[PDB]
Amino acid sequence: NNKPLNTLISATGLWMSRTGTIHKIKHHEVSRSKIYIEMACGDHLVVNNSRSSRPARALRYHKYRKTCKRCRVSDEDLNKFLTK
RNA sequence: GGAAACCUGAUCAUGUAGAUCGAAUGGACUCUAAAUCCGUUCAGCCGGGUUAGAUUCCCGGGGUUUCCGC
Ligand SMILES: [Zn+2]
Repeated sequence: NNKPLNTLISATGLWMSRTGTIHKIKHHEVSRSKIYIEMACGDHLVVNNSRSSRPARALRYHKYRKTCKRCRVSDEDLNKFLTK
């Protein structure tokens, strides 16, 4: 709740993209105001460590459109995302 | 010094999962090419409020533009 994006990812261990797709985070590291994230499916992204970004809002949702196939998100992980 | 408008890839929009463009990446296709297409990924400048719920509304900071100032 109004927390930086690194806190939300570090808590859930998951990510939700602009399309509502859930990915499992394999690695993430902070540097200055930036975050470098590697998903289990292989994607690499670099985002701002903001309290107001779309990913920060999306992690604060209790909805999702689909899960990443290659990330193999478990029903347990999905449940832990739905029940923050 | 003060006032108003806007906000960081671009343009626009916006209290109830923003959109279009652009870029990165994989694939299809192709001649291991071009063109074309598809999948995946990328946002709210910062800090507090209000709210069931905030990029959106309020206050403050910062930046830009414009206007009014000894
Ligand atoms: Zn994934």
